Amino acid sequence: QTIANAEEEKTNVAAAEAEKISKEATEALAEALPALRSAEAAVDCLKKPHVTEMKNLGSPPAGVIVTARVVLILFNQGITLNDPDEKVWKKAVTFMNNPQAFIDKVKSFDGENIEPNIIEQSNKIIQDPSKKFNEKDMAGQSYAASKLCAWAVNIVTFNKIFKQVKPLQDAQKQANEILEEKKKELAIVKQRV
Repeated sequence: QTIANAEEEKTNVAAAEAEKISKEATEALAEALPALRSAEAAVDCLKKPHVTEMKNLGSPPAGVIVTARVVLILFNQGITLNDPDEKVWKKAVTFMNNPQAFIDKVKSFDGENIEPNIIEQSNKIIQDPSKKFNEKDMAGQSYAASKLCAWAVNIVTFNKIFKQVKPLQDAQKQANEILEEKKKELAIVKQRV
């Protein structure tokens, strides 16, 4: 009885520690949802107007044919950043040729992480100090653009966060499951004692 009592105490302490780790992980999880939600709220920035410009723009400003890269990139339409501008722009029109079509895609196309090759190429540009693309520095260029990129930036930050939350949720769920199992065991041995 005294051995089983000592065993029951050790399992009760281990369960209490697991429950504290579980609480810290749920707090980290609760920071990592505002994470997603913040970005998700900042994902509808792009609208049915701003695209129908880009279609009709026909001619090009310089910085808008950087927005037109990330765009193709994320949608995984190939060609990367090696091909010239002018031929990149004839690839960022064909999409928009139906505005309602496009906005349709953007809401759906979300997926979760989409593709881990792409996000490098898109991260490259954003992580380049040169060629602007902050989203303000865009505006000045061809306004619309400012919206398109703002989203495109807000998507990247999402992906980056949606790689933080996945691990954090996984670590949370494991810690929760162990804490519950340890508590049930602790309850049973306490009853036996």
